[PDB]
Amino acid sequence: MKPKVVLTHWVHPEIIELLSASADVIPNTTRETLPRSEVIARAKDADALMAFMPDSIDSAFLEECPKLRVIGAALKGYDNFDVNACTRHGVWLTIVPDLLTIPTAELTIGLLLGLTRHMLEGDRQIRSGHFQGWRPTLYGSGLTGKTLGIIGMGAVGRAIAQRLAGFEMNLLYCDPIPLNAEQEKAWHVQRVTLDELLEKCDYVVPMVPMAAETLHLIDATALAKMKTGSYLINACRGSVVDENAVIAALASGKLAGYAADVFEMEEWIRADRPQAIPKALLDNTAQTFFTPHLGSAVKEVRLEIERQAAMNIIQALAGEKPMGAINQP
Amino acid sequence: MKPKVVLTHWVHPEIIELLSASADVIPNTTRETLPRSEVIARAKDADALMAFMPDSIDSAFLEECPKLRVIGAALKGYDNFDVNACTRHGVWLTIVPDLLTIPTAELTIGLLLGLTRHMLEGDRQIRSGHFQGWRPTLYGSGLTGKTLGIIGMGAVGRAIAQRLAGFEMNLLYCDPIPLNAEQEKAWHVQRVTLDELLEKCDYVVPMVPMAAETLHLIDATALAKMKTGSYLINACRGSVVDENAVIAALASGKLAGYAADVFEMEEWIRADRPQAIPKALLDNTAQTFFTPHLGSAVKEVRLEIERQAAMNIIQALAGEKPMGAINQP
Repeated sequence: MKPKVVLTHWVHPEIIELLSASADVIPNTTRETLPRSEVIARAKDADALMAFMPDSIDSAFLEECPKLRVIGAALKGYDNFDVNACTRHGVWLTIVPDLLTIPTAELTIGLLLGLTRHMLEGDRQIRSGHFQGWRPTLYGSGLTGKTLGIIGMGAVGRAIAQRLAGFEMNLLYCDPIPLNAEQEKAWHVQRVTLDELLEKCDYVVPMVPMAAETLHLIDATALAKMKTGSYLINACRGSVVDENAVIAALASGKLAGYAADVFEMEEWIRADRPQAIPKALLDNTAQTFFTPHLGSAVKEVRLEIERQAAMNIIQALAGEKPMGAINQP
Repeated sequence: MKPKVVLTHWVHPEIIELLSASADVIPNTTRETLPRSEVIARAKDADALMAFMPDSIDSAFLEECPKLRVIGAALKGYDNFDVNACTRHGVWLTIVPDLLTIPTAELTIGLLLGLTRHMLEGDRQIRSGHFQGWRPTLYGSGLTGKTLGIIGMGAVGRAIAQRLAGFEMNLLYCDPIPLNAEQEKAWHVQRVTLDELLEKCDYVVPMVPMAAETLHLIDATALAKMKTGSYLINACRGSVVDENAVIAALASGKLAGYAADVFEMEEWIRADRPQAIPKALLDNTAQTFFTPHLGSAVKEVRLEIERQAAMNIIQALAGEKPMGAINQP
């Protein structure tokens, strides 16, 4: 008699028990992404679905699941959902706002420090067993007195600026919408154009929203404008950086380093899409620092994201209007 | 011509050029520490020596260098030098000011972020070639809302608190001498006793000033007072942490992780000293993050340390009292 809820990815045990009171839960007991054909097979008979980044909810999917009443996305964005198809199928579509902002900002700063201070090579030198004390090796670039530019001053850009404000750097940003005077003073951040940003910075951090004019914002033309010996940190999205232009800039000496949490191969919304991370990047351990999309990979934050998606599902199944709904079926 | 200067370790080419105007320079072209016998072979007819952390200047060394007039240490301390033997042999011994504060504070925060966000294991997964997109793995621990305590509040601890002030944490500290009230308010850092710090902190950062080093400040008793699942970050000095006690606390689950830039095996002035970093720490890549004494490994600080040591040698060779002298020959 109970409705069934399918969760496409692993969630904390507490979240399953929370949903259990009002629904029969079909969980993913592994840490892997199930093939789409297996997700659809489990959801065919489901009244609710918790969706994650690798899910692509199109009309084809909805047509296979005629009982669906709510998709609770454990996500802030909904680029992978055909919203109006959900509406036409009578399916609530809900999202979770804002929770990824701060952990993404903290990770971006972690990537900056790990890359500029050669910390990965440093750890490999320790694990080798040959550490016998200080050596004149792995001299990096410090933060204080340097110029860092944030391209895009949305929620994550503001979180980064607030955190770097204590580091005695020269902080620049560009955005079509300026911060107010109170914010610029509190964080000591100076508005410039994008061309000025690229001209002046030792460190360039893109954090722009998704748009057509965002594709390869950092291309060969942009890298040519940047300071020789600068560093680029990308925890925004794979499509904002031309990874092949980065490879060329690392080889020529234009870039001293590239760090990334995100990769072009992730974009399943694109046709000119690579299938792996370029080998020239994977091989270049001296100049790169990578993480596998860990921007929100904080246990406490993931639990609260799953909790919000679960509450949205419970609310919708109870005939309420879900707190994170973006449509109205 | 004319006086000869031996540099025991590699220095930036501009330092070579600076010394060359008044001296014939015998550089270490490698990033390795020379064996003692080779240093003596170079210095036997040198007028000046630039010394670094791995050097050890005793009476026996000086007896083999009858022309030596000055040893310029590229170091803020002089533990490794028999100062009175220098004096007796007519040799100036000079040091440089402490310039390590800010890059050590920056590295400590990099260690904290790298450790808590599983960034090394993340990089290993990217380089494995098997990344296929976001997955519910490598969930770490966040900063915002958590409690971090700095044990000791000297120059480096103040630098850390200033930088963490923007991270929306609960910052605690303990020190026999309080910060002034404007700093406690500006950084939102609260003074507690050591026992209260250990009890309340998710993150513990020993950073005692030079005047207050305690052997094994963090030992089995301290770790038993800490929160289960806490993290410990040591960029202060090898001797302040009982590494065998840390190994046991990682094994029991008391500590979720340990990161360090310094190691007990470095203490060449203590007698109960080990020769290698313990194997159980080196093997534990899941729960540790290590760097090979990189606290001040930033080009700008290394360059300034070398410059001041060279200027001291230049002054002493010209018959002046060098600015960084610690003795009177």
